[PDB]
Amino acid sequence: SGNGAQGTKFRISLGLPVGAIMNCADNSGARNLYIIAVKGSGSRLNRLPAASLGDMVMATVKKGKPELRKKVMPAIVVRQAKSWRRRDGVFLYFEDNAGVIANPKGEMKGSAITGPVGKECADLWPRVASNSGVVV
Amino acid sequence: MKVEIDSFSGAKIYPGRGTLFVRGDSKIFRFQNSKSASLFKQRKNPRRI
Amino acid sequence: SHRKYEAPRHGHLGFLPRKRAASIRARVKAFPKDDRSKPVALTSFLGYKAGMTTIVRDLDRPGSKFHKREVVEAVTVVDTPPVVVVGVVGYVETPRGLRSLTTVWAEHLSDEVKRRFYKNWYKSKKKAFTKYSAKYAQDGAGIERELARIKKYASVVRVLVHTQIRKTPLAQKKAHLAEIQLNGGSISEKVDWAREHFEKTVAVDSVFEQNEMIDAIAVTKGHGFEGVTHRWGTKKLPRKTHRGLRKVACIGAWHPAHVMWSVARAGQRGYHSRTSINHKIYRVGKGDDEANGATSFDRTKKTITPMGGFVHYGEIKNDFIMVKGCIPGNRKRIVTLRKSLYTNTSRKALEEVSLKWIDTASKFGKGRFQTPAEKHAFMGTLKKDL
RNA sequence: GUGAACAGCCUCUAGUUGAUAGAAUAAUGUAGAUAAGGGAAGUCGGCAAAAUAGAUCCGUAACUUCGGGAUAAGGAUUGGC
RNA sequence: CUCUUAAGGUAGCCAAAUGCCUCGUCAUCUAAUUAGUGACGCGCAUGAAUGGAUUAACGAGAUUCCCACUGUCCCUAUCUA
RNA sequence: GCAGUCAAGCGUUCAUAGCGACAUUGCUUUUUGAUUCUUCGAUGUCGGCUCUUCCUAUCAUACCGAAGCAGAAUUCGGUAAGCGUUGGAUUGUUCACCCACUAAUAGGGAACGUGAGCUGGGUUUAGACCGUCGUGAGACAGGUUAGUUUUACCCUACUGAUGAAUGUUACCGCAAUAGUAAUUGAACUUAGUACGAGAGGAACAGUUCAUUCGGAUAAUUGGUUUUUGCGGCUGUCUGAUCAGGCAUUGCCGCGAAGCUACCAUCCGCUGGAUUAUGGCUGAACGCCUCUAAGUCAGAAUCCAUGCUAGAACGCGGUGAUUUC
Ligand SMILES: *C(=O)[C@H](Cc1ccccc1)NC(C)=O
Ligand SMILES: [Mg+2]
Ligand SMILES: [Mg+2]
Ligand SMILES: [Mg+2]
Ligand SMILES: [Mg+2]
Ligand SMILES: [Mg+2]
Ligand SMILES: [Mg+2]
Ligand SMILES: [Mg+2]
Ligand SMILES: [Mg+2]
Ligand SMILES: [Mg+2]
Ligand SMILES: [Mg+2]
Ligand SMILES: [Mg+2]
Ligand SMILES: [Mg+2]
Ligand SMILES: [Mg+2]
Ligand SMILES: [Mg+2]
Ligand SMILES: [Mg+2]
Ligand SMILES: [Mg+2]
Ligand SMILES: [Mg+2]
Ligand SMILES: [Mg+2]
Ligand SMILES: [Mg+2]
Ligand SMILES: [Mg+2]
Ligand SMILES: [Mg+2]
Ligand SMILES: [Mg+2]
Ligand SMILES: [Mg+2]
Ligand SMILES: [Mg+2]
Ligand SMILES: [Mg+2]
Ligand SMILES: [Mg+2]
Ligand SMILES: [Mg+2]
Ligand SMILES: [Mg+2]
Ligand SMILES: [Mg+2]
Ligand SMILES: [Mg+2]
Ligand SMILES: [Mg+2]
Ligand SMILES: [Mg+2]
Ligand SMILES: [Mg+2]
Ligand SMILES: [Mg+2]
Ligand SMILES: [Mg+2]
Ligand SMILES: [Mg+2]
Ligand SMILES: [Mg+2]
Ligand SMILES: [Mg+2]
Ligand SMILES: [Mg+2]
Ligand SMILES: [Mg+2]
Ligand SMILES: [Mg+2]
Ligand SMILES: [Mg+2]
Ligand SMILES: [Mg+2]
Ligand SMILES: [Mg+2]
Ligand SMILES: [Mg+2]
Ligand SMILES: [Mg+2]
Ligand SMILES: [Mg+2]
Ligand SMILES: [Mg+2]
Ligand SMILES: [Mg+2]
Ligand SMILES: [Mg+2]
Ligand SMILES: [Mg+2]
Ligand SMILES: [Mg+2]
Ligand SMILES: [Mg+2]
Ligand SMILES: [Mg+2]
Ligand SMILES: [Mg+2]
Ligand SMILES: [Mg+2]
Ligand SMILES: [Mg+2]
Ligand SMILES: [Mg+2]
Ligand SMILES: [Mg+2]
Ligand SMILES: [Mg+2]
Ligand SMILES: [Mg+2]
Ligand SMILES: [Mg+2]
Ligand SMILES: [Mg+2]
Ligand SMILES: [Mg+2]
Ligand SMILES: [Mg+2]
Ligand SMILES: [Mg+2]
Ligand SMILES: [Mg+2]
Ligand SMILES: [Mg+2]
Ligand SMILES: [Mg+2]
Ligand SMILES: [Mg+2]
Ligand SMILES: [Mg+2]
Ligand SMILES: [Mg+2]
Ligand SMILES: [Mg+2]
Ligand SMILES: [Mg+2]
Ligand SMILES: [Mg+2]
Ligand SMILES: [Mg+2]
Ligand SMILES: [Mg+2]
Ligand SMILES: [Mg+2]
Ligand SMILES: [Mg+2]
Ligand SMILES: [Mg+2]
Ligand SMILES: [Mg+2]
Ligand SMILES: [Mg+2]
Ligand SMILES: [Mg+2]
Ligand SMILES: [Mg+2]
Ligand SMILES: [Mg+2]
Ligand SMILES: [Mg+2]
Ligand SMILES: [Mg+2]
Ligand SMILES: [Mg+2]
Ligand SMILES: [Mg+2]
Ligand SMILES: [Mg+2]
Ligand SMILES: [Mg+2]
Ligand SMILES: [Mg+2]
Ligand SMILES: [Mg+2]
Ligand SMILES: [Mg+2]
Ligand SMILES: [Mg+2]
Ligand SMILES: [Mg+2]
Ligand SMILES: [Mg+2]
Ligand SMILES: [Mg+2]
Ligand SMILES: [Mg+2]
Ligand SMILES: [Mg+2]
Ligand SMILES: [Mg+2]
Ligand SMILES: [Mg+2]
Ligand SMILES: [Mg+2]
Ligand SMILES: [Mg+2]
Ligand SMILES: [Mg+2]
Ligand SMILES: [Mg+2]
Ligand SMILES: [Mg+2]
Ligand SMILES: [Mg+2]
Ligand SMILES: [Mg+2]
Ligand SMILES: [Mg+2]
Ligand SMILES: [Mg+2]
Ligand SMILES: [Mg+2]
Ligand SMILES: [Mg+2]
Ligand SMILES: [Mg+2]
Ligand SMILES: [Mg+2]
Ligand SMILES: [Mg+2]
Ligand SMILES: [Mg+2]
Ligand SMILES: [Mg+2]
Ligand SMILES: [Mg+2]
Ligand SMILES: [Mg+2]
Ligand SMILES: [Mg+2]
Ligand SMILES: [Mg+2]
Ligand SMILES: [Mg+2]
Ligand SMILES: [Mg+2]
Ligand SMILES: [Mg+2]
Ligand SMILES: [Mg+2]
Ligand SMILES: [Mg+2]
Ligand SMILES: [Mg+2]
Ligand SMILES: [Mg+2]
Ligand SMILES: [Mg+2]
Ligand SMILES: [Mg+2]
Ligand SMILES: [Mg+2]
Ligand SMILES: [Mg+2]
Repeated sequence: SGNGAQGTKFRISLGLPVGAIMNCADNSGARNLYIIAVKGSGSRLNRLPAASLGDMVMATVKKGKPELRKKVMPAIVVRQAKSWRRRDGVFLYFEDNAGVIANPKGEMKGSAITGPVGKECADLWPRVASNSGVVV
Repeated sequence: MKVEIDSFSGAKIYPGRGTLFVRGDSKIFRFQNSKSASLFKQRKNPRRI
Repeated sequence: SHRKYEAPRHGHLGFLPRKRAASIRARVKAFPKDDRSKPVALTSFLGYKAGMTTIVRDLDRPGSKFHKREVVEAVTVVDTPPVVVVGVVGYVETPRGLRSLTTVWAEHLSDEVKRRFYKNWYKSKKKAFTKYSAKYAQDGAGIERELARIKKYASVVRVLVHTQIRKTPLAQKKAHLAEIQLNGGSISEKVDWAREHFEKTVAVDSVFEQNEMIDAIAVTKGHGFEGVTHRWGTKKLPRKTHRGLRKVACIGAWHPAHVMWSVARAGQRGYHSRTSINHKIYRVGKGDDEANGATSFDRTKKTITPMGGFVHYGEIKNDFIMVKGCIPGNRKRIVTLRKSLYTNTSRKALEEVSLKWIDTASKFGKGRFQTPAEKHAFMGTLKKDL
């Protein structure tokens, strides 16, 4: 998370290290996002900074609009597809990896999200749940 | 305490066990164990098992 | 030259040496503080670990995100037979530590601890405590002489007890003897409280209670002579390394011309007397009570024993402490449950939790049914039972 | 016999059943493997390993000495009666 | 314009395997590149059978990137001889 | 390379908040030289991976002291090595330069730590190419390409393992001593409050979690399959069927038990004595002063609480103690 996130997030299973190519599910024009950094990672030797649902990552657009390529931008993960664990006992995971484009302040760049977003991201970022469809 | 039904077979999923799976068009499936989650990914017909 | 990238050291130096202990019963290194105003009671207890299960309960934590919402936790079921008092041990404070000078036994001991004192019960003449029973044959001048010294000296008093192993489904049939220090006030009434309890059992209805952070002392499950990568957590060597990749590289510098005691070396992993603290008791059940697994939300008649019993253990026909989290030690092993060493107040202690659903599905495979009456109702009739 | 085949695998005719053995299954090895999520971020370097693989049909670029590139690339089908 | 040689590097090509200064300058590839490629060049010491320049096809040759793929790595774990 | 001394000046005014010329005294030796003392009947010489330990000239964290410190931020200094210091593109590189995370991403030593630990990419061979130089053979801190990494079973050290002898044997203990670990951040609230003309913008207490490390553990989830447990399939073999053999565990799906994973879960305690510093009373010095005698509050410090071993020559209690 970092600065600008409302509330804390319980730790779930990390599934997205640096170098992962997720999808981009909105009307911003970007097709995929390439993870180069994770906000709030550890400084331990020989650990790739891994991400999860609701984490704020730095992404680079590889496929999509040419205006969005060759630049660094923040991103918020909305689908993880790694089997994490909630406290009530369910082991749930999405089908693919996905994220949205965002500013360093936390506001959304797009207007809609064409896929499902889990409640660990919809309760941590209020602007994602305002443009999402069905939760979980 | 709420017991959900299995999406593939139809058994009783108890709180604590079971693996949930959500499809890309946001349809929620609830599997009992690593058996029905494996046979779902192989495109098996539950009316033939 | 220095390290190119500095990393935290693998392992914990305060747990060296990692050699094997004395016995499989982990002794108690420290007992809680004696209070002069509290009534006389036990401060530790010995049980047998038997299986684990997953329990749905309500989180009574205001300010969190899952307040008043169901959470699941993994608990352990330690077995609790009735435990009987057979001995009283005193200790006088010396300038070289403590020193036992009088240990008073009981008169008619059971055959469990008599089997403990011999290595060959089938060749022995069973003549233990036969000349000690001549002390109880007189009027009792020599009996009260040993206890009057405990009424005068021996400021701290420990009590020899043992678990009734014949009410336990283990295949050992030999009781474990241990000392329990008593932290009740008026030290003259310590030996006067255990004199009445000779050949009298002690339950856990007064020792432990509901919603209590307790300690746990046991011996780690052994794993034999384990390699250095899995023992210490060392980063593995690459694939191209000659004569070993699952090892540790160079030990140290030239000077000092020795191997240091803090490097990762291969050896024994397991069979370690550990002490895990701050575990919360969720349920203390009775042995004679039907439906020990019955919950006020559930209201059904089912016990805590799973379908087919516990894995490698059997069935619980006695008392049990249902404590939070993983307890050290494996199945079928003696484990000493200890009272807390301090008054814990940290917003996770003193929490009046209440269980909602107690699982009793089979742990031998994939648990699909809780009770066998539920299995007969869902599956229906079969080829058999006709 | 399967198969394009003196490939691999399996049996008949013919020769062997010889290579110190027994009891246990610790570490570390040699050899053969499998791993959720990510996909080289490891490393001097995709080293090693994995993936593609036969046949039939469709389709096949820049360039060129017009011979090639070419099995280019990229898709589909395959069993029993 | 001047000095001087027998003649004074022509057609091409180039930080190329040949460029010390250089990790040259610019553009592209990348979030980031002393690498790769495309150009400029008064080029310590490029150059015409000392063979120059360009080349289809070919290569257990040297190097760079992308797709597919994989414990190589995050991060280790297990089984067998 | 680092730290001083003096104070001409800078700092709107003011030498010493922060700096500081001209001079000058030293320390370190992680630079490069100087020397040739040791080694040429051989110390395996670069770099990285991996691993432990130590030093402080302290980057961050704990507590404080000064400011041209209003708040926020920043700068200087003290006690302090307890603890933390990275993911990457390129380069064989140490070094260097960017991207980016982070509380911060510091400098080092240990035969320029470490090749019977590894890699061998570079250079330090024999093949070959180009440039320059030489008539030539050939040379080149000029460039490029391909080029065997040997042995521990000895002693010690260390990680573990027993074990004779203290009348024998059995059980329950005491504890010398040795090791010792937890670290750090964000959010909610305090609070848009203190402060400020505004812009801007905290802190203690309380609560929810997270970073890294450590010890456990298999309920569940995920992995592993020689349970060759069951089912399915191909080739061939036993006349067919049934049931099987073989294909160095044949292949595929599922798979408990066991092992195992921040790809799983649980847990990580409390007092006392201090340093820096801020004070009390109080002289030296009728006054003044943290001090000279006394004394108070005080750091991630130290010692204990606790935790891990139990001196195999440290110790105590108790049970039994043989008849050809
Ligand atoms: C230069 O120092 C080396 C030394 C050397 C001698 C023998 C074997 C290996 C290295 N010599 C060269 C020519 O490189
Ligand atoms: Mg939360
Ligand atoms: Mg899209
Ligand atoms: Mg590394
Ligand atoms: Mg499984
Ligand atoms: Mg260092
Ligand atoms: Mg590194
Ligand atoms: Mg103690
Ligand atoms: Mg004690
Ligand atoms: Mg006595
Ligand atoms: Mg025996
Ligand atoms: Mg049995
Ligand atoms: Mg074993
Ligand atoms: Mg093993
Ligand atoms: Mg572990
Ligand atoms: Mg090798
Ligand atoms: Mg290692
Ligand atoms: Mg050692
Ligand atoms: Mg089980
Ligand atoms: Mg043949
Ligand atoms: Mg063969
Ligand atoms: Mg032989
Ligand atoms: Mg053998
Ligand atoms: Mg092995
Ligand atoms: Mg994998
Ligand atoms: Mg998964
Ligand atoms: Mg996968
Ligand atoms: Mg991929
Ligand atoms: Mg790389
Ligand atoms: Mg790539
Ligand atoms: Mg190379
Ligand atoms: Mg490299
Ligand atoms: Mg490189
Ligand atoms: Mg190479
Ligand atoms: Mg490649
Ligand atoms: Mg290699
Ligand atoms: Mg290869
Ligand atoms: Mg595979
Ligand atoms: Mg294809
Ligand atoms: Mg081609
Ligand atoms: Mg057909
Ligand atoms: Mg010219
Ligand atoms: Mg000419
Ligand atoms: Mg011409
Ligand atoms: Mg040139
Ligand atoms: Mg070049
Ligand atoms: Mg540069
Ligand atoms: Mg461009
Ligand atoms: Mg590259
Ligand atoms: Mg370049
Ligand atoms: Mg070029
Ligand atoms: Mg020049
Ligand atoms: Mg030439
Ligand atoms: Mg000519
Ligand atoms: Mg080639
Ligand atoms: Mg050839
Ligand atoms: Mg084996
Ligand atoms: Mg220095
Ligand atoms: Mg002035
Ligand atoms: Mg002034
Ligand atoms: Mg001065
Ligand atoms: Mg001076
Ligand atoms: Mg000076
Ligand atoms: Mg000197
Ligand atoms: Mg230096
Ligand atoms: Mg000199
Ligand atoms: Mg010399
Ligand atoms: Mg040498
Ligand atoms: Mg040597
Ligand atoms: Mg040599
Ligand atoms: Mg030698
Ligand atoms: Mg002033
Ligand atoms: Mg100010
Ligand atoms: Mg500010
Ligand atoms: Mg020190
Ligand atoms: Mg240290
Ligand atoms: Mg730290
Ligand atoms: Mg770096
Ligand atoms: Mg690297
Ligand atoms: Mg590199
Ligand atoms: Mg910074
Ligand atoms: Mg040397
Ligand atoms: Mg040196
Ligand atoms: Mg060296
Ligand atoms: Mg060596
Ligand atoms: Mg060597
Ligand atoms: Mg070499
Ligand atoms: Mg080489
Ligand atoms: Mg030589
Ligand atoms: Mg050569
Ligand atoms: Mg040369
Ligand atoms: Mg070059
Ligand atoms: Mg070379
Ligand atoms: Mg070769
Ligand atoms: Mg060896
Ligand atoms: Mg030898
Ligand atoms: Mg040796
Ligand atoms: Mg030894
Ligand atoms: Mg004798
Ligand atoms: Mg606010
Ligand atoms: Mg102002
Ligand atoms: Mg534990
Ligand atoms: Mg599986
Ligand atoms: Mg299998
Ligand atoms: Mg079969
Ligand atoms: Mg099949
Ligand atoms: Mg057949
Ligand atoms: Mg038939
Ligand atoms: Mg045969
Ligand atoms: Mg095989
Ligand atoms: Mg399993
Ligand atoms: Mg195993
Ligand atoms: Mg966890
Ligand atoms: Mg952990
Ligand atoms: Mg915790
Ligand atoms: Mg305590
Ligand atoms: Mg003290
Ligand atoms: Mg005091
Ligand atoms: Mg101070
Ligand atoms: Mg005063
Ligand atoms: Mg005076
Ligand atoms: Mg003072
Ligand atoms: Mg004083
Ligand atoms: Mg004085
Ligand atoms: Mg005072
Ligand atoms: Mg501490
Ligand atoms: Mg202790
Ligand atoms: Mg502790
Ligand atoms: Mg001893
Ligand atoms: Mg001694
Ligand atoms: Mg010894
Ligand atoms: Mg002693
Ligand atoms: Mg004795
Ligand atoms: Mg003794």
